[PDB]
Amino acid sequence: AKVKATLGEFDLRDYRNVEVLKRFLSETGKILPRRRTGLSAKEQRILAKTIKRARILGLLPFTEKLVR
Amino acid sequence: ARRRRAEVRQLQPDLVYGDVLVTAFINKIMRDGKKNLAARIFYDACKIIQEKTGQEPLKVFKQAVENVKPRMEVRSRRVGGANYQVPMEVSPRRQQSLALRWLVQAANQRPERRAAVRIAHELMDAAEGKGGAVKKKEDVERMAEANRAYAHYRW
Amino acid sequence: TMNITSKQMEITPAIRQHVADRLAKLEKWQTHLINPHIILSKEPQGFVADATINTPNGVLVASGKHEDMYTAINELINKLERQLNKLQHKGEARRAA
Amino acid sequence: QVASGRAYIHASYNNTIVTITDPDGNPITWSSGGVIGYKGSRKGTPYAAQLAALDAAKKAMAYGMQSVDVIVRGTGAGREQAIRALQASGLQVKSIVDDTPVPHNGCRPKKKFR
RNA sequence: UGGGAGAGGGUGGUGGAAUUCCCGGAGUAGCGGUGAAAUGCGCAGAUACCGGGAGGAACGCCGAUGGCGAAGGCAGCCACCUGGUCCACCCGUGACGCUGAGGCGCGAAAGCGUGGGGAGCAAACCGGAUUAGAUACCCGGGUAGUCCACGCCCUAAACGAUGCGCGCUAGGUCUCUGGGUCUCCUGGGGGCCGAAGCUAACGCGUUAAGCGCGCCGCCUGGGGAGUACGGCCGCAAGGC
Ligand SMILES: [Mg+2]
Ligand SMILES: [Mg+2]
Ligand SMILES: [Mg+2]
Ligand SMILES: [Mg+2]
Ligand SMILES: [Mg+2]
Ligand SMILES: [Mg+2]
Ligand SMILES: [Mg+2]
Ligand SMILES: [Mg+2]
Ligand SMILES: [Mg+2]
Ligand SMILES: [Mg+2]
Ligand SMILES: [Mg+2]
Ligand SMILES: [Mg+2]
Ligand SMILES: [Mg+2]
Ligand SMILES: [Mg+2]
Ligand SMILES: [Mg+2]
Ligand SMILES: [Mg+2]
Ligand SMILES: [Mg+2]
Ligand SMILES: [Mg+2]
Ligand SMILES: [Mg+2]
Ligand SMILES: [Mg+2]
Ligand SMILES: [Mg+2]
Ligand SMILES: [Mg+2]
Ligand SMILES: [Mg+2]
Ligand SMILES: [Mg+2]
Ligand SMILES: [Mg+2]
Ligand SMILES: [Mg+2]
Ligand SMILES: [Mg+2]
Ligand SMILES: [Mg+2]
Ligand SMILES: [Mg+2]
Ligand SMILES: [Mg+2]
Ligand SMILES: [Mg+2]
Ligand SMILES: [Mg+2]
Ligand SMILES: [Mg+2]
Ligand SMILES: [Mg+2]
Ligand SMILES: [Mg+2]
Ligand SMILES: [Mg+2]
Ligand SMILES: [Mg+2]
Ligand SMILES: [Mg+2]
Ligand SMILES: [Mg+2]
Ligand SMILES: [Mg+2]
Ligand SMILES: [Mg+2]
Ligand SMILES: [Mg+2]
Ligand SMILES: [Mg+2]
Ligand SMILES: [Mg+2]
Ligand SMILES: [Mg+2]
Ligand SMILES: [Mg+2]
Ligand SMILES: [Mg+2]
Ligand SMILES: [Mg+2]
Ligand SMILES: [Mg+2]
Ligand SMILES: [Mg+2]
Ligand SMILES: [Mg+2]
Ligand SMILES: [Mg+2]
Ligand SMILES: [Mg+2]
Ligand SMILES: [Mg+2]
Ligand SMILES: [Mg+2]
Ligand SMILES: [Mg+2]
Ligand SMILES: [Mg+2]
Ligand SMILES: [Mg+2]
Ligand SMILES: [Mg+2]
Repeated sequence: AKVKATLGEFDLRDYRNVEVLKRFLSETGKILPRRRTGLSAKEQRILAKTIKRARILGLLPFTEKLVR
Repeated sequence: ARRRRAEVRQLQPDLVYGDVLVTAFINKIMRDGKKNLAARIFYDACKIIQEKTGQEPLKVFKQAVENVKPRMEVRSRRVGGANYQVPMEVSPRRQQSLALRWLVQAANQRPERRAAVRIAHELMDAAEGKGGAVKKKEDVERMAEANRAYAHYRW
Repeated sequence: TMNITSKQMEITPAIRQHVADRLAKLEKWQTHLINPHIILSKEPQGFVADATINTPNGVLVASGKHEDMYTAINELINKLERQLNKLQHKGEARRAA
Repeated sequence: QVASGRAYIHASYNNTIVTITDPDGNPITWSSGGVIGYKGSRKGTPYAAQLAALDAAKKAMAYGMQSVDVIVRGTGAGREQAIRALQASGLQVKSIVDDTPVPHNGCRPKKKFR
């Protein structure tokens, strides 16, 4: 159930697109591994980087509590 | 032993009541392989408890047994650098052995002068829930509950 | 108490007492030395000092050998100590986990 | 008196501490491996947590508490059993969340964690 | 000329989690710690919980058998300044090359000097355990230091224990990153298994420890000893 499949064209570099980016975050707020995002090495590197910017803008969490 | 789980000896039912449990008790009474002596002592005791309290000796005996059976016991296990007294359930086979063992031993700590009498009376108290035999059982159980916290170390 | 055997040899009370003062080093470990038994003996190569001692945590068995009967005894003591120290501390090794 | 509140489970390898609060987060009651009577390493056992969670729940319900939200911190052995005991206490356990503190690589830990 | 990847370096900013402390609230009989304990902390209100604040250090997930650098080494994010490097085009120069004694520069940690900073951690130190003893291991404390600027020190299992450059000698497979026409092909890295060959063996094998050429460094039984003496360097420690 790899996240990259559930989306069409998106900008790997768009740090404002909270809606797309929040897909690549686990339920605990963490950045998802390649095995969940289906991204290549090169694309994952861009994803991580723009996720971190979005967190600094306040658009994505750094962490979330885990509900059971 | 190491290879297989040994086989429980099936005893021969006793001549007077047809009971494997009675036979077992007899053997526990039996010193030096003098089973005739052992047999008398029990049956003599069976006579006595009838005189003192008119019921079925067999019923008394069996009630006394069920009262001395420890349902839970502690068995040590040295985990790490300390020996924990781990609480364990007793197998029915073992419950029996301990019950009959404590019955005879507690009997033979009693002050009255004849064995048949001691065996009689202890079986009477244990039936009613008194006597050193039941005290043993109560204690063993209390130790187990006392260490309920270590019940996850159970193997 | 402590027994000493001199196999096919004669020794003196002095020598016997020496051995007792030498075994005494084991008292260091503050554990019970139960029936220590020393056997002194002569091979063609030199002397042999044997010993069997039991303690609450095991047995000590050692043989010392040397041209000089005293050195033979001293090496016996050295081998006995190393054993006694293992007997007294081996259990501590696995206290964790 | 507070009908609803929170249950905090601080569960470490050495002990389990349970403190029931009000909805704002202010403690009504608390209990632990020490309170129900254990000393030493015994306080870190699952059973300890169980007695602790119960005694804390019992005390709490005595103030009218009925529902709680369970907040869990720590990787102790007595963790799940505390959660268990809260459920099996008579309180509603409206929710269960783990809020265990984890650094994003902050302070150098003591020697034993390296 | 046109592009690419990257924890390469320097400078200035800036974000969140967590630890500690301080303030306010709420609450009570323990908390902490270990193999088990004790020291320690706590009714002078600790621990656990909520809100507020201060401050230093390190950057979770991404993260990898990954990337970059000559080596040491480099990891939140932003910007500026700046190095190396790869590719495609095959456009220009016309042997302008290789190595390199000396020299010069860089060089983890610890250490030093002057000044700041100090949350956590922690040599020395103090105490509790353990133990026959325990100047240790474990536990509770704890100062330098760990951090910043500038200046020194110049060491190391500074390792691939493998100098640099070039040419040549089966392939299989995983991977990073370019260019194709995108099946796959071809460059440059990073691994693994292996042709021939090498090797005392273990192993190495187009990232050679194979086959060759060039230049440099180095070895010549173990200890004494990286010591002494001399010299040079260093504030010292101590280095060569
Ligand atoms: Mg954009
Ligand atoms: Mg008996
Ligand atoms: Mg008894
Ligand atoms: Mg009673
Ligand atoms: Mg005698
Ligand atoms: Mg003698
Ligand atoms: Mg003789
Ligand atoms: Mg003699
Ligand atoms: Mg011999
Ligand atoms: Mg010696
Ligand atoms: Mg040994
Ligand atoms: Mg504890
Ligand atoms: Mg260019
Ligand atoms: Mg306060
Ligand atoms: Mg707070
Ligand atoms: Mg990682
Ligand atoms: Mg790597
Ligand atoms: Mg490289
Ligand atoms: Mg041209
Ligand atoms: Mg021309
Ligand atoms: Mg030079
Ligand atoms: Mg340096
Ligand atoms: Mg330094
Ligand atoms: Mg320093
Ligand atoms: Mg100084
Ligand atoms: Mg300094
Ligand atoms: Mg000075
Ligand atoms: Mg200073
Ligand atoms: Mg300080
Ligand atoms: Mg000390
Ligand atoms: Mg001491
Ligand atoms: Mg001393
Ligand atoms: Mg100490
Ligand atoms: Mg310490
Ligand atoms: Mg400390
Ligand atoms: Mg100092
Ligand atoms: Mg100083
Ligand atoms: Mg100094
Ligand atoms: Mg500096
Ligand atoms: Mg040098
Ligand atoms: Mg290495
Ligand atoms: Mg290299
Ligand atoms: Mg070297
Ligand atoms: Mg060279
Ligand atoms: Mg491509
Ligand atoms: Mg390629
Ligand atoms: Mg390759
Ligand atoms: Mg190979
Ligand atoms: Mg071959
Ligand atoms: Mg050769
Ligand atoms: Mg070829
Ligand atoms: Mg190859
Ligand atoms: Mg290479
Ligand atoms: Mg070679
Ligand atoms: Mg030499
Ligand atoms: Mg020197
Ligand atoms: Mg040196
Ligand atoms: Mg000199
Ligand atoms: Mg050198």
